[PDB]
Amino acid sequence: MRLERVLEEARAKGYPIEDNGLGNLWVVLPRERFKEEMAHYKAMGFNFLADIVGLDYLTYPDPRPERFAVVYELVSLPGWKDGDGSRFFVRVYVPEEDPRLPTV
Amino acid sequence: TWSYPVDPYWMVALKALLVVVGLLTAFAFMTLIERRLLARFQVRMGPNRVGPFGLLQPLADAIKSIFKEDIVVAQADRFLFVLAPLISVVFALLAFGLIPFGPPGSFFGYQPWVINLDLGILYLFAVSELAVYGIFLSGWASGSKYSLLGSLRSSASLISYELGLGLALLAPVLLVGSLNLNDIVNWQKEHGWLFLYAFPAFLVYLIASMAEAARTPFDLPEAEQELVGGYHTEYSSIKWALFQMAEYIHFITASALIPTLFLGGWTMPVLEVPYLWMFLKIAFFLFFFIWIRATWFRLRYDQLLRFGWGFLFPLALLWFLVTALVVALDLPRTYLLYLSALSFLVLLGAVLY
Amino acid sequence: MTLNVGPQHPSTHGVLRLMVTLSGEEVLEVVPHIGYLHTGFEKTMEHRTYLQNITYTPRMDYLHSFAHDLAYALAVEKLLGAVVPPRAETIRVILNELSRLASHLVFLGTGLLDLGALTPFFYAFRERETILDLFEWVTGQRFHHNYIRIGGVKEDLPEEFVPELKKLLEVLPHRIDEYEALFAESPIFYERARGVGVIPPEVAIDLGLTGGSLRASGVNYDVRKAYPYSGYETYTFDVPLGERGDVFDRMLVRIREMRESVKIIKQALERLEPGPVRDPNPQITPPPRHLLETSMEAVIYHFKHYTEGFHPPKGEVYVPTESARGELGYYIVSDGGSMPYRVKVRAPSFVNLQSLPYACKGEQVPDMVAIIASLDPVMGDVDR
Amino acid sequence: REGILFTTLEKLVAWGRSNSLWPATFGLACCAIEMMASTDARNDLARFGSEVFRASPRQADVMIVAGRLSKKMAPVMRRVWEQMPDPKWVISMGACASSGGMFNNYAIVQNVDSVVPVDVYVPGCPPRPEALIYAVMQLQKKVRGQAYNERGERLPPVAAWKRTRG
Amino acid sequence: TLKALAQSLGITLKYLFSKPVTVPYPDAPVALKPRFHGRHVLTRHPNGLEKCIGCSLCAAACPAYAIYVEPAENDPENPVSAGERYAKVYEINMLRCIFCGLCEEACPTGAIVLGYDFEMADYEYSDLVYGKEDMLVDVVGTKPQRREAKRTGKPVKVGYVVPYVRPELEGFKAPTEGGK
Ligand code: SF4
Ligand code: SF4
Repeated sequence: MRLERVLEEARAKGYPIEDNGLGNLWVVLPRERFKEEMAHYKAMGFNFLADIVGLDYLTYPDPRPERFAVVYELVSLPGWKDGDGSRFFVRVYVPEEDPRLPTV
Repeated sequence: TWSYPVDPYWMVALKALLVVVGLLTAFAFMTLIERRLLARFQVRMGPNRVGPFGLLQPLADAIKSIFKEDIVVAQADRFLFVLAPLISVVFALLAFGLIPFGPPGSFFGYQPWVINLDLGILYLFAVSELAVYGIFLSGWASGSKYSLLGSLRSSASLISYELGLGLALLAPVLLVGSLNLNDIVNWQKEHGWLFLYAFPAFLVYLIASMAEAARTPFDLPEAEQELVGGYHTEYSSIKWALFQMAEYIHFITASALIPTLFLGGWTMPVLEVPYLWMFLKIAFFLFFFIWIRATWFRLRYDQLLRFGWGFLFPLALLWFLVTALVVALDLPRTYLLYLSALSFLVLLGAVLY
Repeated sequence: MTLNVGPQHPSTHGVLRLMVTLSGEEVLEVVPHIGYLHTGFEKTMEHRTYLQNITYTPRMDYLHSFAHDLAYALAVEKLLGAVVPPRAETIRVILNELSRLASHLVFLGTGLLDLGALTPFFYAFRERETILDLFEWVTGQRFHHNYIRIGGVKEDLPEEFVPELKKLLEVLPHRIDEYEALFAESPIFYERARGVGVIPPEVAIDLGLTGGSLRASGVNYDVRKAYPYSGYETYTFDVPLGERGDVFDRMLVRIREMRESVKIIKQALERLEPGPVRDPNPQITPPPRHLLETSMEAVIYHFKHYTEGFHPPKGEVYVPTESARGELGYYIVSDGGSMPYRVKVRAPSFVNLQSLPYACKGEQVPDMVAIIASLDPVMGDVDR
Repeated sequence: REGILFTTLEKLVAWGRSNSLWPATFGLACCAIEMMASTDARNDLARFGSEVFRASPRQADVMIVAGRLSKKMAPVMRRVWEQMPDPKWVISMGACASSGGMFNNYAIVQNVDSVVPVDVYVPGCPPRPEALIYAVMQLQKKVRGQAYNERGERLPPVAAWKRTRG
Repeated sequence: TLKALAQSLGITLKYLFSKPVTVPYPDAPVALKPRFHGRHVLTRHPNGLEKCIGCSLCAAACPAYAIYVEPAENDPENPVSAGERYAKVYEINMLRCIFCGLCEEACPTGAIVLGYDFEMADYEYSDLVYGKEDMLVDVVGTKPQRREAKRTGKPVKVGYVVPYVRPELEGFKAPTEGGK
């Protein structure tokens, strides 16, 4: 729900929105715009950055935009005085050539 | 002695020799009881094989200790290394022959001590400085500043407590008007056992002797299953055994003195059984500490330093002073009796809520 | 000075190399240096089957083994959409909570051992044995288990399981109390613990701490409530909480948990009756072996299952769960092979360790030992 | 110069050595948690010459290499081994150590025996505590020289002359 | 505070006089449950015919790859197992055996059935890759146990008991509360 004001935004910014029928969601971003976007989220009341899973798609039986892909899991702890349980992933495909990305 | 026996140089020697090795065998079988009594205490079977009751296991242990490398490591000096345990054991051994074992001229008619002096208290007090010497020396010897630092803690603390023991021993000297053991014993022979007379001095003494090396403040860092004492872990074989040995010898020495002091060792108007009565008092306190030792914790020396220094020692000399007032005007000693008893009663009542 | 506390010491048995910047009488900061063990399970398991991976799951949690296992199980189960019988699910919670108790037993056992008085450990261990005896019964294994199987556990409970289970629930309340009895009074207990273990709730999240650290600071955050997963929805129980980050608080929490766990057991026993123990879709489940005798199609599927093992469809999956040790979860990408294309493990304790230089700011030197211990290191999280 | 070379001495001393075994465990695995179990609480070890159960080689010479290990641990362990006194025994406890169980990987070290010589293997991860008891009974009679191999072949009464001792 | 300290002692003292709860090994047999997993036994029929056919299903199951199995086709006149295939070599490296148990589950002959053994430990690497004939339902101990029992001339024991056999085993009778 905290999520939703992110979602309309994401849609507005045209970011592709992955969804598994298991109700897991990724948001496909470029590298550049990430940091700030993600800044805005914490501000928007995102409690808890749970994960960073680095992905190697060296060999995959389908095409992907990039070989290296990061994925953040952000969460809103509802058991905290703020939060809604709003948990979602952000995926960001990553050039192999530059293994860079601004921290969080 | 000005009214007490003497015996040949030879007989003196024999008694000494015996008493030394007696305390070896003592230490051995003490370990056994400690191990087994520990097991049982924490509902467990123990040494029972190689015995029966693990009897011969200490032999094995000793034998293990020998036939080993026993070397000095680089960045230490040889002489110091050798001396540093040595010292501690000599002076641990030393001081026990002072104390009796029974009524006068009654160790088969021969005197029930190995030395007896005329100056009891002093000797004890004096010996108390010399163990800690061994300790810190070892630290330094080892050449790890890690070892050293532990030893500094140790010694510092020990020495702090050492002083309170001093303030304790004045008090009975008042009462008897003397410091030799025999007379002191005999004082209780008429009036009764000395803790009656001065329960808080009994008390404060008791808890100060805890503060002896005895594995019973039970952090120091002690060695065996914590951050270690620096008098160990930079040691090897037999030398290591010696240190361990020493700690225990202290333990029992202290356990003996407390009977000496507050009871007579073998005074008991009910019956005279010399040797028996000695052991029984020993036994009591022995177990008593061990029960504490078990069921109570490792104590940060930080806490301890705060604890003894600020509260415990000042209250002990305070009690002395009071008693000195009474004694100076030489008033009914009944007058202390009430109070001693009461203070305990107070401080006992204080436990529960 | 920068003091170097190396691995395997003294009986704290983290691989721990610790650079303690000291004032020579205080701790300033610790730069922990770790990672002296590691495997790369995550790698290896892409080179084993899904079935096989279940071997790996309890092999990185000495404590609550079954939780890892469960969490991994769930993830798979979700992915191909498989369901689990109610009775199965009953059993699963029972084992889980039994394993939680185990964990706690070990936590406090070590707590005592680490420092403070040594002995009560042995009593807590007596109980642990009892627990172990229960595990032995049902899984033939002291610990590590495979009883849980896909679709639900792989065979029925012992009858023998019922007597003993009651039995130990009788004894434990009283026992639990008596361990607790050692702590809350002992004014020395106070003087060793209360002041230390500090960290703001705010920073607990920033540096990442998980329940029984976070909830050790009394911040309600049961993942079993927040993302309630199976059965727990329909089980009452409450959250045990502290109200500040200290050792002191932690310790008491755990005791309360155990009691909650026991009530859940109690609840469970009521809800227990006959039923199939795993999913009866033989496509996705290995078939009963009492039927090889019978059909070919059985034989075929059987053979196949235990050789090749199925193909789940393509997908990533994650489920958050509440382990004993905190936020647990597996992020699993499968490419639809017979092995996954990614096994990410969410290891809580590892993240919880990040908060150590913080946790151990400006502390006192004998205290620093305990402050590590109090947080609970299982090195598997860290090392992986 | 170690208690041998008269009928008497060697049996004597060997009994001494054999019966006083002081375990230093080298946990880094699940083994440890079973090891604390292995100590107490069902069975004892104090009746096998053990109050030593703890981390000083300054207290022990019985090396129990207990658990699956990595590359990073090899020189460490080596050195720890070295900082023991001259006679010393190597138990290789459990599968995880002994040949690397179910891991074939760069990270890990397989066949712990690589790092230091061994005299006793005791498989199983987990094993039973009791197996370890059986193992030390072995090790007892092994250092007693009343042992062989499964081909009847005798062997030294120590682990420590299979590669260099120090 | 202070009260507790006393209470602490109290309970422990109770326990002191309590006669303990521990069991000596190997002087009262360890208590095991029938599902317990010891050393694998290779079973046979009352037809005196080994169940295993060198099914080698296990081998796909073993993540450790702990099984070296040379197969063979049975004698037609004297088949060592009724089947047309058997295990001409059956080796297990116990040094890394997973004792999968899944092993058992895959084997269709039910050849492999975990034992109640654990009394295994020896000094030599290559002795601990237990062979076929050590892995039967017909041996009377562990390899070192047995090897000891010949040189010593002593008999056997194994120091465990279960409540009763596991149904899976149906050959060998173990000590069960009534043996040791
Ligand atoms: S053999 Fe098993 S119990 Fe031992 S360290 Fe390896 S995985 Fe753990
Ligand atoms: S033991 Fe069973 S699974 Fe293994 S080869 Fe024999 S019949 Fe096949």
